Amino acid sequence: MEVIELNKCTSGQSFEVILKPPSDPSLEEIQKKLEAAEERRKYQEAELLKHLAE
Amino acid sequence: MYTFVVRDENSSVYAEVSRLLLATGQWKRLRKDNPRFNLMLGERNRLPFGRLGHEPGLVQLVNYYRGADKLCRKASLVKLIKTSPELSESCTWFPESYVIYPTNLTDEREVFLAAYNRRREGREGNVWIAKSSAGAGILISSEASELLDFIDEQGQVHVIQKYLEKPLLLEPGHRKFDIRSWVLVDHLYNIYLYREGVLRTSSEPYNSANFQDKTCHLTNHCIQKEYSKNYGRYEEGNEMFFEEFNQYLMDALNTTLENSILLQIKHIIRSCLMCIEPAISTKHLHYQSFQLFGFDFMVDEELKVWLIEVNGAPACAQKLYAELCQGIVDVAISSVFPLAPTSIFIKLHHHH
Amino acid sequence: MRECISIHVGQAGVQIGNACWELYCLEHGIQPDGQMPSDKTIGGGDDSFNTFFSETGAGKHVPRAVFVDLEPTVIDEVRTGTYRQLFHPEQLITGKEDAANNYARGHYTIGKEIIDLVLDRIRKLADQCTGLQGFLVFHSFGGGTGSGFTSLLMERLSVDYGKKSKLEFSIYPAPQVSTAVVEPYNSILTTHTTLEHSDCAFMVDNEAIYDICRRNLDIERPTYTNLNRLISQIVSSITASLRFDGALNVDLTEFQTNLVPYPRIHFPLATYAPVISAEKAYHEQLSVAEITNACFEPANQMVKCDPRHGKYMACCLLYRGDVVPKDVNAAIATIKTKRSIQFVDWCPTGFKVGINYQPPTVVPGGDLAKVQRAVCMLSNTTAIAEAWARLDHKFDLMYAKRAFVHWYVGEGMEEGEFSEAREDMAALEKDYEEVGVD
Amino acid sequence: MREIVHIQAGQCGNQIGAKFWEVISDEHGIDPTGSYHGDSDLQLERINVYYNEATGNKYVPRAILVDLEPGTMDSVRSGPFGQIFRPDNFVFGQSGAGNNWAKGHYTEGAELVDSVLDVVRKESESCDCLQGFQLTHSLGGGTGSGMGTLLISKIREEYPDRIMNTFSVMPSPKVSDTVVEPYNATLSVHQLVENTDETYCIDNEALYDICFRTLKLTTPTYGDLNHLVSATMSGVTTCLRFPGQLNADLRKLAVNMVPFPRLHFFMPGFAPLTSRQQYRALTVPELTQQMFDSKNMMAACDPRHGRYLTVAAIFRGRMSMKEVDEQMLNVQNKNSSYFVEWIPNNVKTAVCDIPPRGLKMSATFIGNSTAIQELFKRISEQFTAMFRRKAFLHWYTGEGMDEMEFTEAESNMNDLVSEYQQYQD
Ligand SMILES: Nc1nc2c(ncn2[C@@H]2O[C@H](COP(=O)(O)OP(=O)(O)OP(=O)(O)O)[C@@H](O)[C@H]2O)c(=O)[nH]1
Ligand SMILES: Nc1ncnc2c1ncn2[C@@H]1O[C@H](COP(=O)(O)OP(=O)(O)CP(=O)(O)O)[C@@H](O)[C@H]1O
Ligand SMILES: Nc1nc2c(ncn2[C@@H]2O[C@H](COP(=O)(O)OP(=O)(O)O)[C@@H](O)[C@H]2O)c(=O)[nH]1
Ligand SMILES: [Ca+2]
Ligand SMILES: [Ca+2]
Ligand SMILES: [Ca+2]
Ligand SMILES: [Mg+2]
Ligand SMILES: [Mg+2]
Ligand SMILES: [Mg+2]
Repeated sequence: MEVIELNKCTSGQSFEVILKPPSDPSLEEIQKKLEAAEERRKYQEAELLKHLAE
Repeated sequence: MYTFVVRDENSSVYAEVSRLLLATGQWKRLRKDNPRFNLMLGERNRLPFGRLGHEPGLVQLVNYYRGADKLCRKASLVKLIKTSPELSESCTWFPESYVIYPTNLTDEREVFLAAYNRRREGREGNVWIAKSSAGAGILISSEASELLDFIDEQGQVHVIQKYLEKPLLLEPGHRKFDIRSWVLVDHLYNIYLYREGVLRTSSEPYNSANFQDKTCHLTNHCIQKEYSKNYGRYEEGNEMFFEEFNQYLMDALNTTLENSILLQIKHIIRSCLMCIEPAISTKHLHYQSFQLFGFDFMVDEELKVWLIEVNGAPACAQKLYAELCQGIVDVAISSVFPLAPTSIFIKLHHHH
Repeated sequence: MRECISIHVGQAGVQIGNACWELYCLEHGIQPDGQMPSDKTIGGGDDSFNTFFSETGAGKHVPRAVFVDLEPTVIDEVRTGTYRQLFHPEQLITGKEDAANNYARGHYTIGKEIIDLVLDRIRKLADQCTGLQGFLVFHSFGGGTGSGFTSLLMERLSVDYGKKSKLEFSIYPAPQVSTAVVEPYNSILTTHTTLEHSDCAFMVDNEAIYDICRRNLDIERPTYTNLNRLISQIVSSITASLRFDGALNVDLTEFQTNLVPYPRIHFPLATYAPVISAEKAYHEQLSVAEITNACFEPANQMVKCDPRHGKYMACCLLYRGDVVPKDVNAAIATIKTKRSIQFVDWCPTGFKVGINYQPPTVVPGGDLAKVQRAVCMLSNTTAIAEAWARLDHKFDLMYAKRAFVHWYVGEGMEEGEFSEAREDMAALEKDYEEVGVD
Repeated sequence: MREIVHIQAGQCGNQIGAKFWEVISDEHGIDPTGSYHGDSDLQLERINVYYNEATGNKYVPRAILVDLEPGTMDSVRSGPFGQIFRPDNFVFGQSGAGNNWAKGHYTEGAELVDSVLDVVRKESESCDCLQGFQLTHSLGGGTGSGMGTLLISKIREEYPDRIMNTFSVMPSPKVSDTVVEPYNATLSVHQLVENTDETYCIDNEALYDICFRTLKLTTPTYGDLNHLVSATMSGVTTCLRFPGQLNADLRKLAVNMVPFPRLHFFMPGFAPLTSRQQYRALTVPELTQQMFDSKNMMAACDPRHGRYLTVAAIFRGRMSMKEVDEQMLNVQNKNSSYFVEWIPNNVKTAVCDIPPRGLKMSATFIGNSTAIQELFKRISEQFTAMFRRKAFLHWYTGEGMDEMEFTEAESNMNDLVSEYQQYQD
């Protein structure tokens, strides 16, 4: 049971008590993922319109 | 209409409980993977406690206490008794034991040898028994070299404890035995001891000058029914019940089962289950637990009771299935899910 | 003084944000019109509260916050609400149609078209900062916006603010107050894509908040208002160190340093006490030992789980009110001799303690009673892995049949993202088991 | 401002559509002249969903009335609320469709469809943010069935990313106009499988049985049947017309109700269904028990013959929300065998304070159940009984159709039945 790093101020205080010692994707890549999904949507919508044109 | 699921098809105890629950006309069984249950008769291993108590409007109850394996594991039980102050290292009703890890893997090898060498020097009886939870794999010897070498040939944790060289022998026969007590702990952590126990007796005379033949040294029901030639001789199925055993104690020892043995048994049961109550209690938990335990005891010729182990998924004597299983439904299941005596249990009062 | 910017995404994030900033104003003495009498430095200053509020020449204290939602009805409440005058219109962003509880719709279809606008508004707040600490991001797991757009935003924030810390306040889904069957999908999809971008995430399970409101506040059927006023109390306790003088958790970097030794395991369990009903005739004031002991009861945790069967990696105690270190240490000594607290072997067994003398503030007319001392414990327990298992299990049930998957593929998401996200969660559950189980 | 465009086609479609607007206009406080006279702000909160606002604070239904003969739409224009509809939104021909799907879909209907789309386009162009469309029609006739599904196909072409919803009346021998109704319904069902996101299956067989057996109506009329349809349509649209969190919009409802794209055919239900003991207070347990009762279902399928994929329940009136949750959880936990266990928490409940006219409280049921296959099997058997002899086909081949199109429709619906069967097991 040891207390360390006691800090005090007008509005409070803080300390630490020890009981026992121990023993990314780039902007370019984000754009490609967003455009790839958009392309997949456009392809699916084109197939639907194709089906409706038939 | 209550609902329950069955996730352990090999449980004889809860196959009867399931049988009784349905016969009441007020319990419905669901597929084992349906989450909308009131009661889970869970599996033995890796029971998913983390998915219990998360169903809106469903009070859920499981037949196992999470964390009770600390008591129902060989090595775990030893570590629990030695480290828990409630039981202390000087615990007077648990044989001197040590956790020994095979050299192919803390460990109590040196501590065991120190105590072993002390007995060898003091002319005292120095017979130990090596066993583990991965057995059907037991060795009884008076030489520490054989015990340690037998564990290295294996690959799982073992335990070396003192072998009771002065057991109480039943007469006629001059034979060893052990006592099985069934204990039920409900969701409120009431400790109920089934009034009926069983003595799994050995049908062979006890021989202290030969630990090689283990038929007279192991009172297991399976061992006696496979390697013993006098199985069923003195009592049917090598099972003597309390009524006959109490009569024997009066005739031979001028004492009773309650005075000479049961008081210690009840004390030991309370001590073990009270010690772990803070770790496993479900009092303020989002789900509830109960569990049936099987305590195994040894009695020496001094009428002193020793704890051998605690079983987390025990079976029951054939003659006692109907009564015990009905008792589980009355106190453990119907107490939470009531339906639309002279209790068969002995309540071991204690402080929560 | 280093600034913090709060970002509120989707209905859950916005409505929780409104409860928080309402509480922040009450705690700092800021009126609905933004005026602050106690602030003697008009139109400027580098006080602790300035981490969360900027100041205009006219003395208005403006939250450093952006509210984002793909539909206007929720943020419209803010624009015409009590604290409408706090924000300027640039800070409140609304689209016209939402993500329909569809991660893919929030992340890909709609996210791609509004992300640049949201980043521009965030940049305007950053340009006011002399030393930006990072971001606090509030969102639900289950919503299509809260899940899908948040993950996209977090990815871009790591690009545009590489060196800035990002903390999360995330609402874990609960069927009692949820009506979207696909929320497990959205939860796992957003956790997979946000995991590498978030330094520390405080999950709040609606099931826990709901039951605390029913059990402790005697609310038969809690509303979002009831749930959010309680959540804001917990959020306030967590962010108080950033808004008041002190030396514990004074900057966002310190949360990771104090609570997350392993980057992927960055989900601390929050526990709060005491929660007392205001309608009560009059309650007995609990002691330091009592509220400290309450931190180890599952009934006051923000996520229902059993810390008795996990391991601790870190533990912070955040006290508010009449509390002195002497009583905290004495309480800790008693709890160790009764509780089952097991730390991992590579972490010290101890606690970091912060005390703010100002007691908790309660919104007038709210459900919570005024108390003289309260505590919020932040503990990094492997036991919170129980929440991941529950969620992954529901995911597996629906995904085995591909139920509802066509809704996601139809927005341009590949089916492989499901299994990729699920495999990441499997590795996460394995990380917890390696750290926690012997 | 999530606007819905409403379309009603054919005799059945316009007669049920008329009653729908009569009911919801009363609920929202709109009188037959379009003027608001309510006493609650909840009525106008979401009024723009179904109503356009015109000069003088007038509310005009966003409805387009379509038919291939003038008769029914003359009746509407002279009915109770006939003057509330936009006169420009009546689009009709003179030839009629002769109960002939081919006439509605390929010939007579083809000549009028562009003028309907002109009105549809006009209504959509003035929407702040169009949600989607709802069509009321029968499947057993010619205009609502043939031209109705033609309209759906052309609307999807022009608005591919909007939600298409229909209230579709299925024909029954017990309430039938002609023997070719199984032909027209089988042809239509295939269109709906492809081009609608949500279809409320309204089975005239069930409406008749409810009127005859439960309401004790000796001789049910189409008017009696439509009273049940009006009450149901109001119940299922409550989430769209008043403030709420669950569903609340067409896309969110679809996302929670349709786990597989083709299985979007719903069994609606309503409670109470009381005969004239009509003043007795109805409890939450009774509302919940009846709402799940097969006899309260309007699809004529037994839910106990299949499994619920998803269920949406809506309670209306001042009641105990705590008690609502309890009884709902009670029904699920007491019959969890009829709910697929691989869609967790698949039963959602919503509550609205404003009850329907003349009721203290009510409950509306929306089920996506595999039992709906019984309905498609019934139609398929009636289709095959005639088609195996090519009976009555000349009415359709005379309009340019080939027998092969019937065989393909027959196979498509049997495929649909098989798909329901696999998820039932
Ligand atoms: N605690 C709390 N939870 C909320 C609140 N609002 C919504 N939720 C939860 O959030 C989840 C639904 O996500 P939302 O935030 O409403 O959806 P969204 O982020 O707006 O995304 P959309 O799909 O576009 O509407 C459910 O689990 C709700 O229970 C709130 O105000 N407080
Ligand atoms: N220290 C000891 N002294 C004397 N006998 C012992 C002993 N330890 C074990 N035994 C004997 O071994 C038998 C059972 O051993 P143990 O219980 O450890 O194995 P086990 O767990 O596979 C049987 P069960 O689980 O059914 O009780 C008992 O009948 C007992 O007689
Ligand atoms: N419930 C109901 N069903 C109707 C009504 N009118 C017609 N039907 C049914 O609709 C089918 C006939 O189609 P109908 O709408 O009259 O033909 P259409 O004008 O060419 O679209 C048959 O199944 C009728 O039973 C009605 O007012 N109510
Ligand atoms: Ca200032
Ligand atoms: Ca980063
Ligand atoms: Ca013509
Ligand atoms: Mg054993
Ligand atoms: Mg939303
Ligand atoms: Mg007709």
